[PDB]
Amino acid sequence: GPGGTMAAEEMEKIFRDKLFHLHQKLDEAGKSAEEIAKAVELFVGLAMRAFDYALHIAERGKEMGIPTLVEMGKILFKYGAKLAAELALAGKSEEEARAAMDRFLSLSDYLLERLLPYIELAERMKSPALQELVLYAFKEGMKLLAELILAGKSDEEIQAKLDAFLAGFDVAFEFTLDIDVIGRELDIPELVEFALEKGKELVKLALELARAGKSPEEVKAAVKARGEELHKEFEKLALKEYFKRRLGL
Amino acid sequence: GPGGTMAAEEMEKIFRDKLFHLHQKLDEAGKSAEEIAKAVELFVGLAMRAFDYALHIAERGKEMGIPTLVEMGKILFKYGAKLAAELALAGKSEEEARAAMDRFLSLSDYLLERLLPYIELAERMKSPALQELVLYAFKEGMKLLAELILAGKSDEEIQAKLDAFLAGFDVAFEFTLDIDVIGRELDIPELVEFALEKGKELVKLALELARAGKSPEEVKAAVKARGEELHKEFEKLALKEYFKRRLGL
Ligand SMILES: [Zn+2]
Ligand SMILES: [Zn+2]
Ligand SMILES: [Zn+2]
Ligand SMILES: [Zn+2]
Repeated sequence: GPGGTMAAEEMEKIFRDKLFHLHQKLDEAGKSAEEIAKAVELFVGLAMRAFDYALHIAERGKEMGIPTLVEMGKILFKYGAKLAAELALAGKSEEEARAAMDRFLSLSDYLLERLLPYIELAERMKSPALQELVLYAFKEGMKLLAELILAGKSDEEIQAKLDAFLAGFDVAFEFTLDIDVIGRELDIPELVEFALEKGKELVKLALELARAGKSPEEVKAAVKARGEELHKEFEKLALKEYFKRRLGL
Repeated sequence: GPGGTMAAEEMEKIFRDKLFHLHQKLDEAGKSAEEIAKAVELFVGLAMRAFDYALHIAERGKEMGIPTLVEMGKILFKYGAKLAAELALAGKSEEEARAAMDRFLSLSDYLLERLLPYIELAERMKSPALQELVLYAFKEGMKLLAELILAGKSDEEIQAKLDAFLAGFDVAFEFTLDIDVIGRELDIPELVEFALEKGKELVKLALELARAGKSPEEVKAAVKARGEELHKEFEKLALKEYFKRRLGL
């Protein structure tokens, strides 16, 4: 639109894109005109609520000193619009779609509350890598939450899976922070890149374990083992880069 | 004249115009004074009945919340006055002209009852394009009905033709609604204009097929094929407009 916010324009673009591709999918599926109209109106109804909630999150982030909350609200709206598109495409009635959207928003708030301290710690140390890791973890959690809500699961199983995912993310965050501090102090960008990449890998492993139904302890143990292997790789890379710098290479 | 209502003034103007041009046509044809007088009185007698019928229909529409019924009553009066003018020009006696006017009024009521649910559905979705489509369909139906009544056809062939025309109009309405919903939700007026234009084209095709004497199934099939072609054209236009909007063009 002509007059809006820097975060509202991106969400409007996402909404238009999702609406266009939802119409494309409905046309491909070969539905009647009234069914297409019902699906479009249902999608607009759900996406309006998702837009309101994400805009509230982004505004709350803008009021305080956390630029990460704006990006995380954008991620939330993207995945809420995605969930709304699948809800409209599946032919769910209005009541079930509204209930599913409410549960999705509540569980996204749960993940928000659990992830805020990591954002504060990352922004205290001025580490872009840690902020990117938190963004990636939120994105993966949103993916898992949307898939679980689509599959029709209870609010307790989803919370347990989120708890296991956060248990894994704690270890991933510790690994990334440990590598990134020494990478920034020694002035070697390769170490920071390695930290970010291997932290993303650890977050992916934690999410995959959480989806499989493992308890938080199992996720913690497996992520710790993978982090130990990646730490050996980091030791090798750090030695190589340090001796590249030391010899003038 | 003075006073009256908003809808009766336009009907009075139509009546005066038709009377004036009927007198011009009678003078051009070179008829005797008594023949001109009898044609004029016959036309006035038929047009008064048409005026009363259309005024009722318009009043019934105004009492409810359907502005479309007023416009369709005006359309009915216009074509009833046209039929009366042709009947007076042909020199038919009062009995045959009165019977023909009666049959025309009954068949216009038949078409009105068949078209009412589409008006209700269009008003429920608040779609000006669908209301315009219904108005156009009623206008074409009145044209065909006047032509058939002038041609001297029974009250069975006319009903069969009307059913075929309505069978085509169902597909035309579905196509127009399908395009119009997505055009309105994405806020692209070109899509709504395309919907209206191609729905009018489909209605014209359905009327042409009904005039030729085809069964409703053949009309349905042909209108469906033409709608598929127009749907491919709509897909092209929608992609072009969406990429114009997305790129800021
Ligand atoms: Zn709000
Ligand atoms: Zn370390
Ligand atoms: Zn009367
Ligand atoms: Zn379509």
